[PDB]
Amino acid sequence: SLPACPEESPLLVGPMLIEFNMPVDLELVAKQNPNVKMGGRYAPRDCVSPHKVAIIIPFRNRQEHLKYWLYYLHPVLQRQQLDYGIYVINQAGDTIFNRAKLLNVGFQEALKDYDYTCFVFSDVDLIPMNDHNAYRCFSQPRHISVAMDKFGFSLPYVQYFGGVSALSKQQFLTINGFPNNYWGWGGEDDDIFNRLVFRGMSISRPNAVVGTTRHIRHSRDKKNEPNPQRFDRIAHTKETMLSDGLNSLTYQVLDVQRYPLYTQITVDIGTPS
Ligand SMILES: CC(=O)N[C@H]1[C@H](O[C@H]2[C@@H](O)[C@@H](CO)O[C@@H](O[C@H]3[C@H](O)[C@@H](O)[C@H](O)O[C@@H]3CO)[C@@H]2O)O[C@H](CO)[C@@H](O)[C@@H]1O
Ligand SMILES: O=c1ccn([C@@H]2O[C@H](COP(=O)(O)OP(=O)(O)O)[C@@H](O)[C@H]2O)c(=O)[nH]1
Ligand SMILES: [Mn+2]
Repeated sequence: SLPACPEESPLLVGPMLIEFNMPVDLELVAKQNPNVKMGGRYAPRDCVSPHKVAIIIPFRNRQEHLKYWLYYLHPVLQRQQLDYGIYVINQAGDTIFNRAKLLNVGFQEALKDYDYTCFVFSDVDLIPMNDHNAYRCFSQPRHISVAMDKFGFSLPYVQYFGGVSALSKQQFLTINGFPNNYWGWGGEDDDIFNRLVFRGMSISRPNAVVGTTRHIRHSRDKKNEPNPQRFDRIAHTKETMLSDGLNSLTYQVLDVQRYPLYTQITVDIGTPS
C-alpha cells in the first residue's frame, strides 16, 4: 500500500552550517532523532524508498569524530528519505590499520542484516555541507565527498575517489569488492578507482557546490603509517583484483553491539600475510 517516495526528496533544505567546536551527547542526539530505531536504522513512515542503503564506516579510536558524524548525518539521511542503517566497523587490536579490508567486512556483514542494495563507504571525519548531496547509489559508482575543505573545496586530482563514496551491490560485486592488502595509509582508494575503470565504469559526482564537505581537523593516528608499497600496488590492480578482495576475504567477528544510533561490529582482520 505505501506509495514510492518522490524521486527527489522534497524535505531537503540545501546548504547547512557545520561546526566541530562544541560537545555532543549521543543520548541527546538519540532524543533529537526519535524515528531512528535500535542499531541506527530508519526507513520513512510515509513512502517506500527505492534506496536500501547500508552506510559503512571504517573505524578505530575515533569516538569523538563519530559522535559528530552521527549528529550531522542522521538528520540528513532522514531528509533524503533513505531506507538506511549505520555500520561502524571497529578494528580489534592495535596492529597496523586496514581501511579497505574493514569496508569489505562491512559490506559482507551488513548483508546479513537486511537486503541492502546500495553501500555508502564513509570515513568517520567527513560531514557533507549540503543535503542535496545524495548518500545513495546511482547507475555508476558515485563519488560523494567531491569538494572537501582540506583540498580547497575541489578535487585534489580528477581520479580521486577517497573519503565518501557509494556503490550499488552490483557494482561492488563486479569489482570483487575492495583490496584486502593495503595495510596502513594510502592508495587503496586509487586501487578501487582502478578497479571501477577496469570493469567498464566511470565516476558519477555531484557538482562542487553541492558536493561541499568538511573534514574534522585531527592529528596523525598511530598504527596507520603511509604504506610504502602503495605505489607498486596501484600499478598492478588489473591483475590483482582478480583474486584479491571479496573472493579472498576472511575475518573473525568478535562482538556486535546494537547502539541506538548505530551498529558497531568489532572484528579481527588480522595482520599482513
Ligand atoms: C597512492 C596514494 O598515496 N594516493 C593518495 C593520494 O596521494 C596522491 C595525491 O597526493 C596526488 C596529488 O595530491 O599526488 C600523488 O603523487 C604524485 C605527486 O603529485 C608527484 O610529486 C609525483 O611526482 O607523482 C605522483 C603521481 O602523479 C599522490 O600519490 O592522496 C589522496 C588524498 O590525500 C589519498 O586519498 C590517496 O590514498
Ligand atoms: O586509526 C585510524 C585510522 C583511520 N581511521 C578511519 O579511516 C579514515 C581514513 O584515515 P585518515 O583520517 O588518516 O585520512 P586523512 O584524512 O588523515 O588523510 C578515517 O577518517 C577513519 O574513518 C580510523 O577510524 N582510525
Ligand atoms: Mn582524516
